[PDB]
Amino acid sequence: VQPFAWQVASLADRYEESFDIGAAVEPHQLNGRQGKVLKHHYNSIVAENAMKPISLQPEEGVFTWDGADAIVEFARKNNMNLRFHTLVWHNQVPDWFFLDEEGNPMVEETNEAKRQANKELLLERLETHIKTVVERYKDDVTAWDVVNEVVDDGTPNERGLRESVWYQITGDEYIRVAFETARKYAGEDAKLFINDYNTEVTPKRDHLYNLVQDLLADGVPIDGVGHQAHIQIDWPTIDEIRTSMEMFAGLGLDNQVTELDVSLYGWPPRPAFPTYDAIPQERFQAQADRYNQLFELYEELDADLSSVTFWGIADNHTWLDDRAREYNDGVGKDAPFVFDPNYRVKPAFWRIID
Ligand SMILES: [Mg+2]
Ligand code: NA
Repeated sequence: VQPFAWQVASLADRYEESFDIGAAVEPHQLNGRQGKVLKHHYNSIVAENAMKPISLQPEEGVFTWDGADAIVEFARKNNMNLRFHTLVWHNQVPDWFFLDEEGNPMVEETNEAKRQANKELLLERLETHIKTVVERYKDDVTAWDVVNEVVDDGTPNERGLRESVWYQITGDEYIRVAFETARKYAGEDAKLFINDYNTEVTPKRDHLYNLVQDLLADGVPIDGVGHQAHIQIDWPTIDEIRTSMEMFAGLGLDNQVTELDVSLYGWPPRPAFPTYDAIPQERFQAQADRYNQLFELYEELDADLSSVTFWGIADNHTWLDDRAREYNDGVGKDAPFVFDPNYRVKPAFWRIID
């Protein structure tokens, strides 16, 4: 039986010369056993859901700040840094954004002059949203996910841009405007990130690289790349992760690991173990080895890596469970962290604290 997280060495203290150690949180997790773990180990947090666009402006002019504010207050109370996730995404984003003045979806418009008017209207809505949120949180936020997941996994166009509703209506302009507007209101010292998953694998990595270089060439203010790092035990390789970070560092950009979890399964995540107890020890040991290697790499690259955030706290709450259940007939349990569901340490904890 392993000791509780609050009886072992602080991970934030361990990594204080190298990078922040962060966790994704929900407002209901800032008390009790999760609050205890968070205060002991982490010096950074991010909102899992409460700061996404639909969570902040669910209808036009109506802002819902309470969940977000609760997360900011916790960060402030405990001297934590704060990532803002996220100003722009194609999911968890309110429908009203993309309706024209008559109330119909902008993608349905065919008349060229009305499409141009719709584009202008959407970019204006984007600016007001960004302005309002940034004005509220600029003094608390230490890194912004300005845009999230705007690069595609395939090659639908030559630039590899995701053809979401944002792209369909504005092309790449929404990305430009998001960074320009964030810089404008948050000030020159705000750290502006483009965040994405599979930043380690081609062709996506190269599309992202090319995007960043294009935008930099046009003077668009991008300070860093967010590597979601939703990874597996054997995939991606240590070298693929290294090469990605080194590429972006080479452009003068900061790297952050933003949503790290180490799944016990492949993609798709099957076969999955039906419960936490059914998970065999080898999986935790294999995961410990993986975590060791990751964090040695992270330390090696610490001149170009400022923060490492896990997409959760302990194994009792992870979006990876939803995924497991989805490909295993409604039953499955993943275990991605260094703390187990009872907040006791796992083998991976020892292997990254040493
Ligand atoms: Mg180690
Ligand atoms: Na660093």
